[PDB]
Amino acid sequence: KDQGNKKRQHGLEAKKSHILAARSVASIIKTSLGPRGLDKILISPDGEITITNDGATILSQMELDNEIAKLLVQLSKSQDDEIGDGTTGVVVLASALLDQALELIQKGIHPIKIANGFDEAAKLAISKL
Amino acid sequence: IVVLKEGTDASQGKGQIISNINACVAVQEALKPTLGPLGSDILIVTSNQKTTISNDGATILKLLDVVHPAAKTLVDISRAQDAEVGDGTTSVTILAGELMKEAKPFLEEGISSHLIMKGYRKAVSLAVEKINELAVDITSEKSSGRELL
Amino acid sequence: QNPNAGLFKQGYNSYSNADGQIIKSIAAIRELHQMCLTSMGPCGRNKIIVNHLGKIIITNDAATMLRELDIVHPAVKVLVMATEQQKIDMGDGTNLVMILAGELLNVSEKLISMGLSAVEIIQGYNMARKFTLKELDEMVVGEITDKNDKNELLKMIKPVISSKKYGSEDILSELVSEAVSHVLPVAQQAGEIPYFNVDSIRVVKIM
Amino acid sequence: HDAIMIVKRALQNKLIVAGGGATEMEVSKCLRDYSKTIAGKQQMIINAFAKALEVIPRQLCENAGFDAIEILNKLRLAHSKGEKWYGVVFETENIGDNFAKFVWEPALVKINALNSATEATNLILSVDETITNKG
Amino acid sequence: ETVKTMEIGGDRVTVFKQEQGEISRTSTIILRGATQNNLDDIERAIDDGVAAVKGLMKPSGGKLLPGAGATEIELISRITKYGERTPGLLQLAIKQFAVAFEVVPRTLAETAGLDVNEVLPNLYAAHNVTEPGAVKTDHLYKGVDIDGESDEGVKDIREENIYDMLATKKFAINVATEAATTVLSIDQIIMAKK
Amino acid sequence: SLHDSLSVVKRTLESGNVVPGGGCVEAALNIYLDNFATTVGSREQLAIAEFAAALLIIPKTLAVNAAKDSSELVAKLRSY
Repeated sequence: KDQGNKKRQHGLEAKKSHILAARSVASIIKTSLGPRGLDKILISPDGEITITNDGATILSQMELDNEIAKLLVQLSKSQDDEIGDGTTGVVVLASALLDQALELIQKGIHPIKIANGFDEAAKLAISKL
Repeated sequence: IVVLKEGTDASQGKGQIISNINACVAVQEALKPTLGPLGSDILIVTSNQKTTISNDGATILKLLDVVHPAAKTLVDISRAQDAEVGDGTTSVTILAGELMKEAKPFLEEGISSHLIMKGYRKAVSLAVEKINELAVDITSEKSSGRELL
Repeated sequence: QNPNAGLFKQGYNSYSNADGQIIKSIAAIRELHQMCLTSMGPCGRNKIIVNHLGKIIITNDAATMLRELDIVHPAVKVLVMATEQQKIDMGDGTNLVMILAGELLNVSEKLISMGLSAVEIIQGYNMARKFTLKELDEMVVGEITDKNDKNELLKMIKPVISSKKYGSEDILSELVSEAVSHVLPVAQQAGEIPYFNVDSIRVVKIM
Repeated sequence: HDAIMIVKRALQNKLIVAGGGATEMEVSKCLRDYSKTIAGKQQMIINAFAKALEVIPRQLCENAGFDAIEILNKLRLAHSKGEKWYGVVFETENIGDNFAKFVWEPALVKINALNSATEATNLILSVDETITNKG
Repeated sequence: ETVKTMEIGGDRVTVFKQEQGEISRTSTIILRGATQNNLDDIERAIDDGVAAVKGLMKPSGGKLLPGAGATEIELISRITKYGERTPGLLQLAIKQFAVAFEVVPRTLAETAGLDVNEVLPNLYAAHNVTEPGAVKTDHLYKGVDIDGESDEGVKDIREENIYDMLATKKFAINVATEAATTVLSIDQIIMAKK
Repeated sequence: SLHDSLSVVKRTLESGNVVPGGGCVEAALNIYLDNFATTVGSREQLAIAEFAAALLIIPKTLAVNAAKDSSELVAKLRSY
């Protein structure tokens, strides 16, 4: 149903569109990382106007129609209920990992192998830390 | 006043079956990433702005709501298979799409649908016989009622 | 800028043989003649038609397709009414009537192209119809003795089911014979007194 | 608990066939062998059906990140000789005996899936000319 | 006589049936199947069969004709002969009326995937044969076969007992000719805008 | 006619190493390569199979030019 104006993507196109959306989201909170982050002027779609440099609030008040970006927004919101202080860092690291995955795909590595390698690398990094 | 076809006409000939094949292949490609336990997930958004991510064949079929009259037949068959069997829902769709792809060159060469249907029925009967032969059910042949488990 | 002469009735749709409408009507009928040509025969095929309620209709009956299809041209309406009459009076042979009428019109097109007046074509068709109707009396090979037995009923039931559901005629014929035998009275060799009614048997389905 | 779950699933349906595409490969090989002794368009249709039966293992390998060409070639080479239990191993990218590894799927599930796919394909392809209303 | 609730395929229904007294004159057919399209097609076939059964009355109901186009070919030959005998311009119309009946074997051959270029001449030869005598003999009831796996020529009707009702074919021919005459008799269409 | 027949027969005889024509070579090569491809793999099986299938064009074209059903004739040739 509702076939008209129904969005669809191809493999080679989706694998790049998702990464572009991830980069666009990462640009939202890139400047807010660290104590010296920049304050952003946001007006929510409900009319809430405020100035803050908190990534959690920035992502909560900033809505968008990009489904891939909605995944990052939902992940940030879910994290906000746990610690909430690493939202900007988590989003930045996820964006960097997605860019690296895009680079690997351009080199001919299947996404599942990239995910497994990232999981193993995260395990090793956590163990070292 | 009331028009059953809503003023839309349709062509006749191999074009209709070719278009049906194209629609079925589109559905097969849409459901392809979800095959197998490692199949990729698909993000589907309903008209009510509800987003669901999952690789379950039944969920994908339910949320897709194919509008093409022909592919809807395959969607309904897959839904019936899932409801009655519950296993292989995506496999049926994939096999149907592959058979539709294979049938395209035969139609382009002038082979009638009856011949293709009869050949598919014969091949499926042979496949059923081979499955029955391959089927394993051991009670006391080189095993026991518990050793097999 | 182009002058219009010879038109005095109205600007509404109007067709005359001066422009070859006698062949245009046949061509228009051919649109559904081709549709119905794919239904007759044991190896017939159904078609997908979308109802006004958004439902999907699939059937091998040409009459159902015509009912679910929009009829505009009066020439097509004539054949639709003929098919309805065939179904109501006889209950079977709608595909036969439709295809025969389509082929008769197709050959009439060739006759018109040859230069034969429509009056002679109609007279010859009437004569050939009378000859064929008289000949059909001598073409009989077998005959149903009206024993009301399942074995004799199957002889007629089996061909009727064929061309409507291919591959299952063996079971459908047995089911129909069993259903009929439950309602037929104890009588044989009596064709003047009706015994069997179309509504005497109800059909239901369970998934 | 793990072993009990495994044996429970096995006992729920004791009629099983080799998984990992081994059953599909065996069916395809048998269909090709029969077609080699069948004349007419039936041979072409049977060959097409047998080739189509290999889609499931191909797509499973593709989704698993394995090299589809090499894994399929190895599966064809191994399955064509000796035992018919050779299939795709997903723990490691190679071909092995799924029956020995206890990798299986119900036979009835396979039969039902094949029947449903055949019915859908025939129903969609049963009509060459159609006049379909819009709605 | 008996009223009970019966379970068929998991669904329970109530049945009112008669055994000894007040024997019912009606019966019910219950269809089972996992596909709705197949069930609908079977229901249509059952309805058509029930309607046809009612047609077995005296007015040519019991009379049987050779089906699968054999009757059509015989009618083609007879009408062609009549048109050849018929003088005047009516011969062309009679011949075209005969040719119009060639569709049935053509439709049967095409729907079965058979090559018409070979089936049609084979049918013509089978129905137009020369025998060592003044009366035709042998297999004069050859029809149009569908085969589908392997076969040569066509099979005789008596092999499968494919027969058609005389009344049905006769009434269908009459109605088709009437409709064709009505359509052909219209050489101008005039309508008024609503 | 004798001159023409002698010319053609002499041409046939002078060839001391001949192979049957009329699609025999193409079909035999197709079958042999189809059998062979099942023993190679290594990414070459697909190419060998496609090359084998390619040779079937000649018999198909010959059958089409003969006003016959090419599918049936080619299938019978492959079966033989």
